[PDB]
Amino acid sequence: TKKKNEEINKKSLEEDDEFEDFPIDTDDVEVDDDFTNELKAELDRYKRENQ
Amino acid sequence: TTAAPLLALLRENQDSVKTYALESINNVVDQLWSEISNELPDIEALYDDDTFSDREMAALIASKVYYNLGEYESAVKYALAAKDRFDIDEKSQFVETIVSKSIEMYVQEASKQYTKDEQFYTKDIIDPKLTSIFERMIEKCLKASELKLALGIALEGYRLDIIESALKSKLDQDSTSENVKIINYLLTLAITTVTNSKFRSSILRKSFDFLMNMPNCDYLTLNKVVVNLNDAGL
Amino acid sequence: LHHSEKKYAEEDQVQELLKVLNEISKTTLTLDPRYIWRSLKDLSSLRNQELLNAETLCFTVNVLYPDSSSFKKNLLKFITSNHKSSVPGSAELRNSYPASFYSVNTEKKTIEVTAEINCFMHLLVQLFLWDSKELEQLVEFNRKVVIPNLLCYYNLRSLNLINAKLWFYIYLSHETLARSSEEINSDNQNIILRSTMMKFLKIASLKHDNETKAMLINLILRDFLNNGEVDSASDFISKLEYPHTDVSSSLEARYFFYLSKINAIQLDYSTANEYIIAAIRKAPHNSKSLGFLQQSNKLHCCIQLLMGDIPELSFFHQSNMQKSLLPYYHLTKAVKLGDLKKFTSTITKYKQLLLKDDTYQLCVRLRSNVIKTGIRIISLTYKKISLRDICLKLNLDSEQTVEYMVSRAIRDGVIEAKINHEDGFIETTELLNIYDSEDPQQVFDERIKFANQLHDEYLVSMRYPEDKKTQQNEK
Amino acid sequence: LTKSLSIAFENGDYAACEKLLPPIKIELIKNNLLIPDLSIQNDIYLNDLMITKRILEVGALASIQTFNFDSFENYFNQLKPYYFSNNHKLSESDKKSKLISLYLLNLLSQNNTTKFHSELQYLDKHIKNLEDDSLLSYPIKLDRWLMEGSYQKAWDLLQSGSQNISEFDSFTDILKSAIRDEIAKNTELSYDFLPLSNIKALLFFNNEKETEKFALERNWPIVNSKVYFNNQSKEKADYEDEMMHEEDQKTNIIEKAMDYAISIEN
Repeated sequence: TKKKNEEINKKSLEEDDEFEDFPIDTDDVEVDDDFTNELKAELDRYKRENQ
Repeated sequence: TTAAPLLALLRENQDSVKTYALESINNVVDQLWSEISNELPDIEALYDDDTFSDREMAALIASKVYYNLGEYESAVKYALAAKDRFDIDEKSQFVETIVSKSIEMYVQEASKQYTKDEQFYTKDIIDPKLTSIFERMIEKCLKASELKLALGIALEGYRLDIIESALKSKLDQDSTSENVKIINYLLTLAITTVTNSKFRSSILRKSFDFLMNMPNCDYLTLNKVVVNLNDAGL
Repeated sequence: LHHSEKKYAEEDQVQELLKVLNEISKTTLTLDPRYIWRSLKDLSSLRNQELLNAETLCFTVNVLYPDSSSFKKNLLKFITSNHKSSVPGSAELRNSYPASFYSVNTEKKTIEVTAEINCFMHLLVQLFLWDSKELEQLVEFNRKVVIPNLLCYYNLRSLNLINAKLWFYIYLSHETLARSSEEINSDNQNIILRSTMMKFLKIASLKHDNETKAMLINLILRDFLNNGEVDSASDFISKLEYPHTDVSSSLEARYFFYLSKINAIQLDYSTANEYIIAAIRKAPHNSKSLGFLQQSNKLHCCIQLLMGDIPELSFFHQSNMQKSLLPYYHLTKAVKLGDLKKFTSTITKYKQLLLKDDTYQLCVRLRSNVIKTGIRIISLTYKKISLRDICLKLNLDSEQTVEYMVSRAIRDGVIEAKINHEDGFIETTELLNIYDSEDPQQVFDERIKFANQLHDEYLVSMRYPEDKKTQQNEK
Repeated sequence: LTKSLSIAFENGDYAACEKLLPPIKIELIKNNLLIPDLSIQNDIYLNDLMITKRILEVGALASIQTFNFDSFENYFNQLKPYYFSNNHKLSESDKKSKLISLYLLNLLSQNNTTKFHSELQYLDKHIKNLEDDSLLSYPIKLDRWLMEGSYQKAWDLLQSGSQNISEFDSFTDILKSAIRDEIAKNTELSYDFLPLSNIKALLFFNNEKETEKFALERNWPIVNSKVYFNNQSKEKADYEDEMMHEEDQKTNIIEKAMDYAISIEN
């Protein structure tokens, strides 16, 4: 009954369904950096070489 | 809704506009007892000066602000400082609170002073206005015609004049049978609560005189007084 | 059909009623009626769904009717009346027993048994009304009866324990009526709503009943918040008597929720932290309680970003409140990377979701922060960075502009740099090392003081259980 | 008489508005009594209330132009609960938008952002949304750029104010002086010594002499047309640090030890 008290008082802030109102309405980030780097290294190389 | 317009009009010199504001304040305090506190010293300065003419009303309002906050001490000095506006307090039965607070303050003081001299009511030190509020609370119980709430209250507060006069008005001798009762209840009470010599002795001595005044009295009661006070003179 | 089910329902109520009637009338066993009343409310709500919910109709029919009768008739009127046994006193089966109430003495007026029974009946009625979704007339009528009904009586420690529930429904029901529909009447009655709560609180200071104080104060904060009346809330909080000691932990968590909200908006963030962290731990993790939790996490996300912290990504990675918290998450990202153009797009697209929760206003203010985090980054990286390079990168207006960002940022000391105008670059000055400083002492003071408080709580709690079982019979 | 006041504004004497106001303040008791004070609203009372608002309103505008703050604020207190009433009475006006704008600018000039944001939160619903921002955009953006840190932007709004002055300059002046102070404080820690040209340019002074006026007031030596911020500010800081407040909040290392020890032993 301590637990029951918690859930009831809380309800008015939760209203109808602050639980399902919202969904009814609606290095790990960084992309493949291998590709960028591949191309960088060859673009450097080329110039280096013909200089 | 907000009390800030009311606050603002008070500063204006014009008396007609300030007085009308007080009256408006008095009916929003209930809730607004918060915003008004920031500006409460202005309301206080208008009472403190004799310059003002609506003084009693201004103190009354400051009291209500202290009461709601719960800073009781100031609330009671400001009630007694308006001097009138008390019929207002009486027609609220949800503020008899401050009256009681006044009872609390009295009882402490009186009891202390009693030992030096039994009398102290009239005394300059014990503000006369406070004296009277004490008797008023007691007077309510006596409109309702129960003598037991009335004595009760007096006892704690070390008030001998009151106890004399109460007892006497019902020592009209309707019968021996009833006279006899009243005395006996007063002995049992006095004995087991008040153990202070001087106050107890005084109560008992009175109870002696009353039966003694009367030519026909039971003797059972009379032996008890004599022994307990261990007073050969009676 | 009707008869059987109705009858069982009445019995069930009668059983409950009898328990609490024996309990309440004997000395100061306060805790017992209080735990019992709570459980009961839950049991009753759960009950209604099967074997009818005309328990209310029954339950009126077999008790003394002081004004119960008038309400019941109104309720029947609302859902189209019927009569079948629906007037109270139509079965006399109390029979002047003491348990079902001594029928004659209630009438004689020598004694009053109806008092506490009527508070309890109002609770039961109120719960059914909200469960049902009986709005308009009932809601108004219920409020109109109950306010003067309570001011008719004189409170006791036991009566105080009961109105701690009743005042929640008086509030809630009114809110529901604003939430149906806009009326010109709703604007007037909002004022009246505040007024009756405020009066009852004053008296309840004098009863020194913490239960009711705490309940009341939470309701009162929620109303000021809807009208955005911070100035009036600020004085209100300075009253200081909102108890914590006796109160249930739910009332501490709604109170702290409100504290976070009101502090954050008036441009206090430091203290606002303590309050939101505390409010999450106190809340339970219950299945019905998940709705509260999302709301608390929306707000937390905001508080932190303003302060200059980065909520862990990790914390939000394994959460399941995902779909609702998508807007917030993108804000965190914008701040963390310092990316200027991203930020703006993020708040325009999501505007409507953000507005509902009223996190939005906090979100505009993180605009200063986007820039600052992005300057934090350039400093950590670079010891001398020409101011000319910073002006291109963050696409800043003029050379004067780039200076002013850094100038103001170092006032809170977030970046700690020095600008050289003439040499035309910034040189990092950052201490980095603070072990050397006096600071390590201060951090540890908080750690130690929290720890010591936990030992005291333990001691006091440990002995109490053991006494109770030792008294009881045992081997 | 309500029309005596009315015409007093059109005439354009706001000194005339001022001297006439005190007799009307006794009269404004009488206007209050005409309305039952919102106990029930009817259309007769819609008319009565229109006059009351108009009176208070012409008085308010007058006080800003005569630079008397006290009167303006008080009237303003009243005015708010007057405007907020119900859902919409005849609160919506051209003046409604205008009066809000001014109030917010005032709160910024008092350099009291606490209340500014508080007042902003009150507005942020119904009214801000329905009226959009078109006179509101002037205080929202002003407050916003000062927060952001981009001072250049905060300054240009002040200067462009010229096409709209009617009573706004009474704040414009106060607000500027505070802006130069703000800049000076940020730039104190940034750098000690600045060329003469740059001190002027930053603070957006028109003249060099005005620059040296602000130094003297600020207690900073000018040595070879270069300001020096380090000395006095540090001394002052030191002196300020010692007071009967921050002595119990220091906490001595010996004092920390005592408290840890005795808590175990209680």
